[PDB]
Parts: sequence; structure tokens; C-alpha cells
Amino acid sequence: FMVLNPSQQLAIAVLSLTLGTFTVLENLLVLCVILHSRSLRCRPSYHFIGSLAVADLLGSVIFVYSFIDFHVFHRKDSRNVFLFKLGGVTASFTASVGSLFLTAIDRYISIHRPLAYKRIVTRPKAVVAFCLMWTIAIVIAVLPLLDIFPHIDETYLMFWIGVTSVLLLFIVYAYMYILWKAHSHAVRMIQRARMDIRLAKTLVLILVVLIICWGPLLAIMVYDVFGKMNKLIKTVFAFCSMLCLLNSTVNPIIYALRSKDLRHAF
Amino acid sequence: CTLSAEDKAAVERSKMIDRNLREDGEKAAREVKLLLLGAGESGKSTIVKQMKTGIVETHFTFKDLHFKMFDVGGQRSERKKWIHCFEGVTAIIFCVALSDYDLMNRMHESMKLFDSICNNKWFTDTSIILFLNKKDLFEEKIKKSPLTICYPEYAGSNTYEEAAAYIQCQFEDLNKRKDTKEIYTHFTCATDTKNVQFVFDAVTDVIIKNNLKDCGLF
Amino acid sequence: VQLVESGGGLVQPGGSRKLSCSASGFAFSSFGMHWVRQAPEKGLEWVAYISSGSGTIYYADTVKGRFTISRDDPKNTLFLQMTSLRSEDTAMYYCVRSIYYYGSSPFDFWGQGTTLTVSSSDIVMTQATSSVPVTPGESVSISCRSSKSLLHSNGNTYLYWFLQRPGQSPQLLIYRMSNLASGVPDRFSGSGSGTAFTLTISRLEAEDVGVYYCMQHLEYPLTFGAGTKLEL
Amino acid sequence: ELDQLRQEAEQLKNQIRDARKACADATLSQITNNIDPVGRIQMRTRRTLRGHLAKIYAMHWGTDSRLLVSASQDGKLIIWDSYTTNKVHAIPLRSSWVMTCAYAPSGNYVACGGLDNICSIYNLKTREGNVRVSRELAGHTGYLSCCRFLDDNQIVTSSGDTTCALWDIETGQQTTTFTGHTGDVMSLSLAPDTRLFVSGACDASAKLWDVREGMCRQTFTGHESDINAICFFPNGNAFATGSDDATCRLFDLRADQELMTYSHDNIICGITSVSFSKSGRLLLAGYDDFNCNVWDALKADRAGVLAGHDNRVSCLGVTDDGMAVATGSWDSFLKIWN
Amino acid sequence: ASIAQARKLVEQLKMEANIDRIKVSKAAADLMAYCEAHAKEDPLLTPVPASENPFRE
Ligand SMILES: COC(=O)[C@@H](NC(=O)c1nn(Cc2ccc(F)cc2)c2ccccc12)C(C)(C)C
Repeated sequence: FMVLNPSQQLAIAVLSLTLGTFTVLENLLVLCVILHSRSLRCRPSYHFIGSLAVADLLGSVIFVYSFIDFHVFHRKDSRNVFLFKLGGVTASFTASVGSLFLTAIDRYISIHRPLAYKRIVTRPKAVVAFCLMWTIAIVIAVLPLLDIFPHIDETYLMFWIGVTSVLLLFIVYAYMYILWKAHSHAVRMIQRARMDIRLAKTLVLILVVLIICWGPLLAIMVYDVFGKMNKLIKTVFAFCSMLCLLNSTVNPIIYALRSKDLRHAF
Repeated sequence: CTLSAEDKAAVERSKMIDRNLREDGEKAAREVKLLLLGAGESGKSTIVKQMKTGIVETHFTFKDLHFKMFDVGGQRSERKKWIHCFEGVTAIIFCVALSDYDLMNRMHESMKLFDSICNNKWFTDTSIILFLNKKDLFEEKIKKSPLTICYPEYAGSNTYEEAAAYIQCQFEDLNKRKDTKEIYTHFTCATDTKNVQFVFDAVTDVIIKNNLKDCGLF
Repeated sequence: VQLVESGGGLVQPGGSRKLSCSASGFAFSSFGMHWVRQAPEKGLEWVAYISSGSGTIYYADTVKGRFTISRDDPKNTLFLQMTSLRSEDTAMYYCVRSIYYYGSSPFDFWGQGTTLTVSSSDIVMTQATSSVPVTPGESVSISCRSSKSLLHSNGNTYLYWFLQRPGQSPQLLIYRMSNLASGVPDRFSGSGSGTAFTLTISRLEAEDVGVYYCMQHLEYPLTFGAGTKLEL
Repeated sequence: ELDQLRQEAEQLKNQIRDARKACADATLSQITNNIDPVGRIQMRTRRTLRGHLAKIYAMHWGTDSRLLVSASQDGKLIIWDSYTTNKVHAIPLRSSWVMTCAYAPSGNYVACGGLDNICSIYNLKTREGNVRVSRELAGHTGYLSCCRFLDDNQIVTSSGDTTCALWDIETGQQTTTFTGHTGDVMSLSLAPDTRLFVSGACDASAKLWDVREGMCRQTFTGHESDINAICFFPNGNAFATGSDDATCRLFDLRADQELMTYSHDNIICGITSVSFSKSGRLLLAGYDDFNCNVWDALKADRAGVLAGHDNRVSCLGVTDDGMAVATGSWDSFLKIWN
Repeated sequence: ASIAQARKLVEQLKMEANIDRIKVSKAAADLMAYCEAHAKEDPLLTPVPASENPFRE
């Protein structure tokens, strides 16, 4: 049920276009490394970032297209076809967490089992597990094919929390571990920490960015079943979902550019 | 299908050669390859014996890690033509004799070879596990024959404290790529087999820093 | 190089035997292995086929469900499991090694054969001649017509000529066409194009005597022409 | 005698330098001018032979123009079917440091060598069905940089010890030894008659040899750096040599001097391989900068490019019936152009 | 010491100076006569139809 601030009802629908400005100059430049291929830039951990490179582009348009829709102004809704626009919002927000998860599942076996990294992550895999993040991003996208905010169930609204919240615990244990084992390792060599600061100022930023992304929204979105949903809580939940496009700019820039791998191609 | 009965058995032969190549490469990816260099008088011949004509491979499995060590001392050709063959070794064990500062044009020639491979275009990402051999012979060579003969600008002690560590700074200063290469110096003990331990601990650091660089996590 | 297969003998109908051919003297893993049956005083008949690596197995329609070809690469043995042996399965079962790549020579070596006396759509290779009498030093010609053009679109015509001397196992003489098998005297020559094929012997000798079969190796099953005997 | 050489040897090399100027009345690029160019040559990658895992350093076609062997730095030697990109054989090498391979003109043998200082001869038509090492030809003191069969029993190798050597393969003994070069011999090339072969060394000179006499019959020097590649013109009366200084040159055996020079200012990289097409009108050159230019041989204009590699083109070869061009590179892919 | 080595370099340059050399005009025009008499039978200079090459697909 669309609910908007009547005091500045114009001031909110007008912000819909202002927010959609970026995620065009950056994430569009991030997938052209396939055009700057033979750098070389195409190894198994660069099309995982390529996955979120596009899934951050799908939900970049699928989501902005909803805040031009917004349930009230532009072709308000239906009871059957509207959910396949919901199917876009979960197709991307779960493809992101699918891409963001796999990229932390090879960075884990990269430093956990460093010798057996090339024997695990390869060309055959990372396209199999690649598409499976794009496939169950859809099979987790249609419950009614097989009741508070948009129109959708409250027992399924927590199941998606059962996915996204669980994939954000294995992306935190992965990166925290990678500063642990990096710290046990890098101290032992001086024991016989020079890497744990070149690596701490890039792994704690991934978790700071991640927490501001899926922390508030998943919090308010789980207030429904852990509370009584009021009209006064989702006055800024419409605004609080801005951060879902906020990480739309940081994912292609943190996982690709400010890490110096992409900075030699340019 | 347009494949005859023999054109299909020839493709079954081809796909069975494909797996033996894919498999035989996985079996040779478990092995860390190490170029072995250095002006070879006394050190290179003992470190491969410390661990157990054109190329000389040497296997040694230390702690569930199979090492291959390629000694190229007996090649004697223009090194610039076959050196790119070794592009892609984990590390370059560069054996050096501390007992050649007074033999002084030999220690100063090993620094001329270290600067040649440490600054190739083919080895910009390859670290160097630099060994400094015979620090026992460097004990009593300084006892009579001081330093400053091979290093005139050396203004320091002679008691092996800044004596040896002034060698270790001269080589590591020859590194012209401090960012994309890390020298891992070690003073070879020769009374213990921790030399393979230093190689093992310096290779697990090269591999990890490659893995982290492969996944772009730096 | 030798293929020595034993097993079989006499068997009461409906029973079961286990023929085994113990290869020795070559890279048994690299070779596909046929079985080729020869009924008493009759022609050759393809039975089974297991490729190298065991990733392929073909059978004749007669033995599609009763025979089970299988190979033990570490042991260098080829096996044929027979179930419900009929009287029409009485024959000498040859084990044939065939290796397939560009330029190879399939069917180049035949085991000596193990006898098995049981108690009691397809290319048709037609060489309706039989008992062509000749004396040594003469020039002989043998032909066998195919029910279909054995010329495949890739240029290879898949006709093989075999020679079974009396008491021996067959010998490869000419693979695909006009390709003389290694170890064969060059007086043999193979000619043909399409569906009419000819084995020309320039000057016949005292050892060039026996039944000459032709085989199509274009598609399975593999069909041998009936025997063309040369008695002097 | 001025350390016993400059008395005549330094002036004798001016008799030669004055004879080679007397016979240069007009250059190739003057008399072979006002003839039609070959037009831009778009060769498309017709095949991509995948399966090597390391860098491919050597490649050589069979005389049937269909099969080709290739040697990569993993200890594997693959014999490819180029029409249907199948693998006929994959030959495991004792030494992984292969720098050259060659296919016998009879198709029965293949040779291989590198940093191990040995040229291994492999028998392909064995009765056992696998590929055995029919012979190991040892005796060079430097890496083998190029080998070439004369027939099933004669192979001329060339080595980093400044020496080429003819070999008898039945025995293991080199029956001739060619000792003119003062630098590493990097590449040799048999004349189409197999009675003469040229070799190029890192001393910037190419020497014409006589396989029977064993004598350096002629010597060519135009380059400023190492000659990585050398190939006879299909006539047998000229050859082209590509060097580290990014220049190919066409040398003339009967005129005994350099006919042309194939350079371009955008090009600064060494030349890894070189080869003529049938009729010798196109000079293909495999450059260090990932490319393979296509030089009009009679003119000097680069009449095309083969830019399909992601790494140094380490070896190319034109099939002996002229149909196609195979190029290997340090990215582990053979591309068959056409 | 090395007089025998400089004694053989001259023994080579003595041989590499008495070759009979035809001028470049008779040997450049003799290369055009090959590249122009064989331009028909090379599939890479005069690209043949897709019917004749073995690599068409
Ligand atoms: C479908 O109506 C929409 O347009 C929602 N769009 C989303 O893109 C969106 N959907 N969910 C939760 C979700 C629940 C069930 C499901 F099957 C898939 C997703 C979000 C959560 C936080 C921020 C944005 C969204 C909106 C009302 C939040 C704008």
C-alpha cells in the first residue's frame, strides 16, 4: 500500500528521478573490461564481480522504474502481473547478494586454502555457480506462482530474510576470517603485520558498506513480523530503500576500481 | 551428424586426450616451480644438496608441498633468449656466497647478476628468496680480511653485526621494483634443514599474495 | 603384439560363458576392441565393440541384449559375457584391436580366436563370387558391391579388405580404400569408388590363398561381405 | 699483422663490401614497382586449437598440410588434426623445456628439443599404438633452438652453443658440424631441395650452409640485433630473416646481399617467427607485440594483419599446400588462419 | 694462441669473396617471375571460394 508524505507529496516523487542519476557512469564502465579484455581481466573472480556488475544494473533500472510507478501515479498496480515487477526487484537484490556471496566464497578459499585455490576455482566452475545465483534468484522470486508493503505475503517476506540475512552472515564470517588468518599469517613471518593493513583497509570497508545497505532495510522489513506495522514507520522506509541504490554505486567501485587490479588497465 | 563411424571414434580419442591433458596439468599445478640462480661457485651446488646438462630439476616434498627447483647454471648461453622460458615460477632462489666479498670482484659480480634478473621485464611479479651462503666462512674471513674492500663506501663496524646486514641492504637496494616484488633474504644456516623451512614459509607468502592479487582483494 | 583369448568350448543351450582375450605387446588402453564371430564354414560377423576408455559400446542386432562386452585396462583383458547361448552363437570368436585417429588402420590385428560350440537398415556387402581358381604368378581381381555408397562426404570411403588364410586369423590387407596395411606386399592394390570395389592382386603367390572378405566401416553394425575364396 | 687479422681479413671484408655494391645496380623496390598491390588481406581465424596449458613455443606442419605438431612448455607435444580440430597424439616429454619441434616430411617421425640440450625423435607409426622415443640426439652444449628433418634418417639441429649439426638418426651421431657463428644459432631453414640451409644467430648474421660439404658458403649481415627467425623463399633463391630490431629483410642468395627491408615505425618489437606463403608473394611475420603482420614480399607494404592473439606470437607456419597459416602464441592457443 | 682462429676466419672470407654474384636486377626480376607465375596456386593471396578450402567449417 503506497503511502507518501502529503506535506511534500511532490517533493518525494520528484526525488525519484534525482536519485537515478548515477549507476550509469560507473557500473556501465565496469562491464566494459570485457571490451578491454586481454588485459587480462577475465578470471573466475572477475565475472563474479561481473555478475553483480550487471545485477546492480538490472535492479538499478527495475527499482527506479518502481519509484516512477510507486503504486499511485504511473499504472498503479494489478494483482497478478504487478508481482513480476516485484520479480525484478528480487531478481536483482538477490542476484546482488548472489554475486556478492560467491565473490566472498572464492576470496575465502583463496586465503584459507591458498595452495588449493587454482585447483578449486577454475573456468568450469564459477560459471556453474555463476548461473545458479541467477537461477535461484528467480526461483526464490515467485511464491504465488506455486500482505503489508506492496501486496505480498508476510510468511514469505521472512523467507527472503531467511536467504539474504543468511548470505550476509557467510559474507561477514568470510571477510572477518580473512583478516584473522591474514593476521595469524602476517605476524608469524615477522615472528620469524605488513599485509593486514593493506588488507584491513579494504575488507572492513566492504562490511561497513554492507551493513549500511542490508542493516536498516532488513531491520524495518523484519519489523513487520516482529511488531505491528504502522503507517508512521514506512514514511521513510520509502526513503530508507534509497540505500539499495546507494550500494549500486559502491559495489562496482569497491570490488573493482579502488582495488588496484582495475587501476592498471586504465 | 556428418561424422562417420571413424570420425566419431577419432573424436572420442580426442576427448580422451583432452582429459589426460587437463588432468596432467592439474597434477603439475600442485607443484611450486623455483628458478635457482646466482654466480655459481660454492653456494648453488650445496643448497640443492642442502635440501635433497642444460636443466637440472630437483624435487623435494616439504610439508605436503611438492617443490620443483630448476637449476640453470649449466646452460651457458645468452641468458636473454631462454630466460623467458621461466616466466611464471613462484620464486627465484638466488643463491649468493658471503665468502666472495674478498675474491672482491666476485661479490660485486653477483650484485651485477642479481640486478639483471631482479629487473627483467619477465620477472616483475616474481619474488626472490635470496640466500646468503656460508655465513660461517663469513665469520672468520672478516676476522682477518675486513669489509670495505668490496664496498668502499662502507662506513661501519666489522663485527658481523652491520657487516652481514650491509650485504643484505645492498642486494635489496638493487630491487628497482619495490612494489611488485618482495625479496625474502635469509642467512643460510647449513646446520639445520630450516633452509627448506624458509623456502616453504616464503613460498606460502608468495602464493597467498598472488591469490589475493588474483581475486583482486588487494 | 598378441591377442590370446580363451574360454568357451562346448556349452548346453541357454547357458553362459565368459570369453576373455588377454592382450599383450601394445598399449591396450589406447585401442578399441571388437569381437568378430565366424560361424563354422561361414563368413565373418561383427559381434560387439568397446572403445578405448569404455565410453562406447555397440552390438550386433543378434546379440543386443545377450552379450556384454567389457574390458579390464589394468589387467589388459577384454571380456565377452554371454547369456542364454543359442545354437546360432556357435563360432570361433576373434578379438580384434582397432585404433581410430586420422590416418590410423583399424582392424589391423586379430586374435587367434577361441572356439565355442553350443550344444543342440544395414549396409549389405555383396561379393557373390566364390572359389575363383588361379595359379601363382597370375593377376587376380576381386569385387564386392555395397548396398549403399560407402563414400562418406569427407572423402573417405570406408571399405576394408581382409584375408583369412586357411587355419589363420584374418589379416588386414587394405583399409579405407587403396591404403595398403603395413606389412602387406605391395602387389595388393585396392580400387573402387562409391558402391563397386575391387581388390587387385598384381601377381598371385602361394601364400595369397584363402578367403577374402570386405568390410564396411561406415556405420554400425559392421558388415562383412561373404567369403570370396581363392583356391589354386 | 695487426693481431694477425686486419692485414687482409679486415680489408677482405671490404672486397666483399665493394663487390656487393658493384652488383647492386637497382634495388628490388625500384624494379618491382608499378605493379599492382595485393590488396588488403582479411584472413579470418578458421580454427582455434585448444588444449595446451602452457605457452606454445614451437609449431610445424606436416607435409600433408593437415596435421601439425606443436610443443608447449608443459611437457606435452600435441599432434593436431587441423581440419577437424582433433588431437591425434599427445606426447609426454621427459624435459618440459621445449623450444622447438619438427614434423618429418614422411609424417612418420616428430622431433623435439629445448633447454635439455637434446633433440628427441619420436616414432609415430609404432606397432604398439603409442608414441615411443625412437632416439635422443645428444651432443650440443647449448639449448636446441630449432630442428628440421631432411628425411627419416637425417635431421639438422641448431643450438645455443653457436653451432648447427647434421645428424644420423639411426645412430646417434652428428655426421657434420657447422661452426661459423659467433653467437647463439636461433633458427635454421632448409632450402626446398634440402641441399642448402640458412641459419640465423644472435650475432646479427645469417649463414648459408651446404649440407654435404659442411661449409659456410655465404654470410649475410644487415641487422642490428639478433635474428630470431629465418625462412627460405619458396624458390630457394632468397630468404627472409626477422630480428629483435623489429625488421624483416629479404636476402638474395645469388646476388649475395640484402634485397629489401620490411619495417614500420609503429613497430618496435622483435620478430619471433617469419614465413612465406606459397609463391612467396606474402611475407608473414610473427611479432612480439601480439600481432602477425602480412608483408607484400615484392613490394614492402604491410598488406594485412592477423591480430587475433592475446600474447606474443611465438611461431607461425604456412601449410605446405598454401591453404592456411598456423600461428602459435604464448597464450596456449594455435589459431589456423585462412 | 689465437692465430689459428684468425687463420681460419680469413680462410672463410677467402671463400666468401670469390662467389660469382649476379646483379640485383637479374635476381629481383627473377623473383617477380616466381611470384607472378605462381600467384594462381596460393590460396592466401588470391582467396579461393568456400567450396575449395578445407577450413570452411
Ligand atoms: C514489489 O513492490 C515493490 O515495488 C518493492 N520493490 C523492491 O524492489 C523491493 N522488494 N523488497 C522486498 C521483497 C519482498 C518479497 C520479494 F519476493 C522480493 C523482494 C525490498 C526490500 C528493500 C528494498 C526494496 C525492496 C518496493 C515497495 C519496496 C519498492
